[PDB]
Amino acid sequence: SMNVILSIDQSTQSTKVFFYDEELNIVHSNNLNHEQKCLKPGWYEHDPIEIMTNLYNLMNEGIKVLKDKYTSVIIKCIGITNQRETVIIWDRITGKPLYNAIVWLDTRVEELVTEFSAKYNNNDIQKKTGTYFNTYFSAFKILWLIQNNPEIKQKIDDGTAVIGNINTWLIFNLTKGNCYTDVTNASRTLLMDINTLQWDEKMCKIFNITNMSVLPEIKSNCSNFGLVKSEHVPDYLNIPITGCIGDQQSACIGQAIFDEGEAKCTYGTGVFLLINTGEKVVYSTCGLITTICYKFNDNDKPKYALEGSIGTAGSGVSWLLKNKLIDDPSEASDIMEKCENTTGVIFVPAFSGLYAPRWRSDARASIYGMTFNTERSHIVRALLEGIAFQLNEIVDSLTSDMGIEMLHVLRCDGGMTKNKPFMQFNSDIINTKIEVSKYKEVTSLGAAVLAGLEVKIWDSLDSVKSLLRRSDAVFHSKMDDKKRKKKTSEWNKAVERTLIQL
Amino acid sequence: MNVILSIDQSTQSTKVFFYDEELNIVHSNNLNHEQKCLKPGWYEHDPIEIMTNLYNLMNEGIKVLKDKYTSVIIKCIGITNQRETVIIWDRITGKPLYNAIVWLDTRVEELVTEFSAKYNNNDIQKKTGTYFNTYFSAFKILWLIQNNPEIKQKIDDGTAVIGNINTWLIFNLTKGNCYTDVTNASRTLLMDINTLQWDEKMCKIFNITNMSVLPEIKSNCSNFGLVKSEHVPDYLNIPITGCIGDQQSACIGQAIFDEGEAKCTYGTGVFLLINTGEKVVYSTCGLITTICYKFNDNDKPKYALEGSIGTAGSGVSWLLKNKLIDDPSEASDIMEKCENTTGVIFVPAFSGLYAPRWRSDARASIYGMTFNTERSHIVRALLEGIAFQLNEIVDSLTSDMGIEMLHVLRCDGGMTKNKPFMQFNSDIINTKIEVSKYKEVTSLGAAVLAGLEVKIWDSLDSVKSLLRRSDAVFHSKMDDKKRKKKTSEWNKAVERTLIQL
Repeated sequence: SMNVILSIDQSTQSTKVFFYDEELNIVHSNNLNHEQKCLKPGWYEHDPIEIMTNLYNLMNEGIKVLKDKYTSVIIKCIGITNQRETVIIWDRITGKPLYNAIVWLDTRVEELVTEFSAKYNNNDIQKKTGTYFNTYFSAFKILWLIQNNPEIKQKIDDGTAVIGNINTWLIFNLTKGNCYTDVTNASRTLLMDINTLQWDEKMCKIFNITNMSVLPEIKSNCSNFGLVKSEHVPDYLNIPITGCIGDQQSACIGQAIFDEGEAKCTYGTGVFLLINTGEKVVYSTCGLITTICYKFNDNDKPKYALEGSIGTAGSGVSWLLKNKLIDDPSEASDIMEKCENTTGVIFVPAFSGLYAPRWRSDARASIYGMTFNTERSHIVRALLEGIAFQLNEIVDSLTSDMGIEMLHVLRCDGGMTKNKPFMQFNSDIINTKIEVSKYKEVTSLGAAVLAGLEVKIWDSLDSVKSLLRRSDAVFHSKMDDKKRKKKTSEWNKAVERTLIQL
Repeated sequence: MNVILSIDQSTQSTKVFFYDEELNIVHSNNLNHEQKCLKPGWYEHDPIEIMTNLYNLMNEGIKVLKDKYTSVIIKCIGITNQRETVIIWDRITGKPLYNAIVWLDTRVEELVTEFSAKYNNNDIQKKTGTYFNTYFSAFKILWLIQNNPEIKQKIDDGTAVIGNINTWLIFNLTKGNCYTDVTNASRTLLMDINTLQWDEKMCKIFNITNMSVLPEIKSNCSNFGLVKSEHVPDYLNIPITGCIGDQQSACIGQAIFDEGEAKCTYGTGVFLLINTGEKVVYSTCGLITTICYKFNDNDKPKYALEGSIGTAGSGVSWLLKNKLIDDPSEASDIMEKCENTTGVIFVPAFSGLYAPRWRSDARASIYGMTFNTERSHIVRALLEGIAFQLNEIVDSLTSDMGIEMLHVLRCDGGMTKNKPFMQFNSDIINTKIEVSKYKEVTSLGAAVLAGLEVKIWDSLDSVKSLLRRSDAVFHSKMDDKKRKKKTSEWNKAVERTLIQL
């Protein structure tokens, strides 16, 4: 008889389910991809019903498998984590989406952001929310929906719509109607006051959200999110949803970066570096976003973070695969062993613009330096190198904002962290010691932690921390400052070529 | 069955055509050879592979004809070839001292920069018809001299032969004749464009200390020798009677004989030539002054201005190698199905930019991609890039010729069958395009030269009617505002590619 924690990670490219035992070993896991719809230049959508169907199927297969291995199974609780910013507006009473999800990676609102940015003081927006206007957060997507679909406008006005991130969507469906979010996801909307942790009336007005009742209640990360009641997942009847957090913040909890100054970097569909700033709100002057790291309980002061976001990483590799430049993602290590340099090819991976720290939504993905000798392999390597170069820019902003000369370690996680030549190149270019987590799925691990803590599986966070801090690999820089400066100059000139106004 | 053998030793393959005396193709076949691109900038061919392929093609074709006809007589052989590509070999043994270094090779970029600084570039243009560049033979010869002491020593002692592909073919087929023709000699950077002789000052600049290693320059219709190679026994004592570089051959095959007439061939590269009559025209807009043809020794040559584009078919081949297209065949459907490029621009500068900008520092670059971009958009961008480059050349040509517009551009090549591609071309270059009826006008040109030399026909005037036949005309369907926009978008991309940072 087996107690387990279900951790759902509804990620950008796929939905993942993880069943953890109470020693935080994975006893079953699986995933299903869902369509990445890119209809037009800059558009990026998901089908919200496809996501739910995939979720239900994965939950049902998982309990079946477990009930096959074990004598009885007890699901103690459910934690939810998710791709952030992605937004769905749906009908409250029926649950019917009024439009597809518009994903974080969508950039159709470039024109709107240019328009609004000229009308508002960017420092005032940043003080309120933690960010300048951008194409990335939910708010301009919501605005676009309201401007382009009068049904949406009408139903926000009359309070018959719900505006939600993916976490809100999942909980609403599982619970048959609860409307909740958590402070980490709310901080990704451009609608929350970053200091007070409440929906901000002024921001709502800017974005034409005329009836704030359509917004879900903002909860702490460990909370009573409700009981599963969906008839699609009958074995899960009355199992409580007890933790909820945005994916990249989830990875902070899974990496145990709980002390001020500790930093992690997750390599996934995008790459996301967060540093814990303790209870102090730190506002960047270098292109980083101020966000909520976590707030476990209602009476806790939140821990804050500075975040550097990169949009093209795994999403780039996926693009390469679709367009036949790579036969399979698994090859990327072998490609980097065999292909020792790119023969000066540079790939500025800007398919959805540049995010942190330059924030140029007018950037597009660009390849430079090719000759007849250039092969697929070199193009693939150059895209991977471009991840590292972008991360280096982020690290430079972070050290400036933090008033430090270096990070002592960067804790890293993700599939790509198993690719030794890639991680070595990252360590070389960012000039930072990198410690790779033992767990790669640290996102799902953080959600299982929060859910378990909420139902007292363990007494305290302190009983799980030594477990969490485990590492299996370390990288140090092996690259000369001469060589590094030369490579970073090459990158910098290719970014200039990509950005110059002509 | 009396036939003319026309050999087209092209960049990517070797083709043989047997023509009857009415210029009908009775048999043809081809074989590819390796495009060796070992390092960035490097582009080589195996000279022995080319010869082996040609002998197999010749032997198979005469087997086919003698299976089909009761008696076969090969009246004569014409040779045409990829230009600029150079091979240095031992005179006695015929052994190559190094691979062919192809016209597309750009390893000499640093030397060209050095020499362009040291010498007066207008003087080089006045002498030879071109500025220093990575394209013509001479820098490649100089690189071999500087990097291979055996080549240096065999030039100095007069035991090597320095030859373009025509010279190489004729040397092997004849067991030793060392000949070139006027058109190929003009592609070396070593010939005086006015006197049509090897220039001692040029040879000095390129460290060619002994001019005896260079072949005799002949007219295009000439006695190039009799076939003697034991590898092609059935061809024993058949005369080789025409020889011309490929792009010039396409001039003959398109009947571009009058002053101001122009053609454009689409192949591995794209090459526009305009006949300037007996006048030598020096460009101020990046075009090269070349010889169009000189049939007999007595004739004043006909000159041309030429705009050369490196990445065309060579670009398609790269796309194919890198899995961005599954077969070349698909370009048309790609362009039908793909009505625009998602705003993507591909500056196809794998070996730098050739005419009219002549920037050896340029590299192939792709701009404007989003997650919506697909292979097909990138393919179509490369193809659009051909047309944008052609437009720049047409602009240079109308300036140099002192005209407002070309009346018509006669086009040939496999790409010219692709209606959406040709229509894009005609839109962007804003020039009427007339497509030749004949698909291998390069080989036709050599067949005409070879057969004229052995007097198969009364005159060139008898064959001209057949040569002029066209089957399609394109005119621009694009409005000036949309043309100006697109050309502005290309120009900004090129500027991004070229800005010195």
